[PDB]
Amino acid sequence: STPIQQLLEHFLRQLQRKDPHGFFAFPVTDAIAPGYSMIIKHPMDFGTMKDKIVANEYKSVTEFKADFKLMCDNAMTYNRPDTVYYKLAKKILHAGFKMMSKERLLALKRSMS
Ligand SMILES: COc1cc(-c2cn(C)c(=O)c3cnccc23)cc(OC)c1CN(C)C
Repeated sequence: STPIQQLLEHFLRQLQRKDPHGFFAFPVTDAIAPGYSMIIKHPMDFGTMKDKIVANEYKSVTEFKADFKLMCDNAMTYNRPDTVYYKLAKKILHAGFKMMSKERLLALKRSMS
């Protein structure tokens, strides 16, 4: 494993703890959510992100954050605001942006000196 992979696995593990039922663990299928693919053109889930870390597909934390935000935005676009999925996506989004804030990344960058 590489330092970036170890860092991204840490961030991913903390985010996945916020989803105990595994609603974001794997892709949303049309069988699980009628007409999902008709609406969501760029799907994302934690499993796809985990596979990207394992394959060394992330060149930056910014790219990892963008995939995470896409996952949450898709749930908030597809599901209405009073649903379990919309609420959980909003919760996960705020938790990830707190964990990977510019302040926290700058402190990590300074510690690499
Ligand atoms: C990855 O699997 C699942 C996804 C969803 C699921 C997720 N997201 C993000 C959605 O937007 C969504 C929207 N509508 C309907 C369903 C979902 C639900 C599941 O069942 C209740 C499973 C099934 N597993 C927990 C075993």
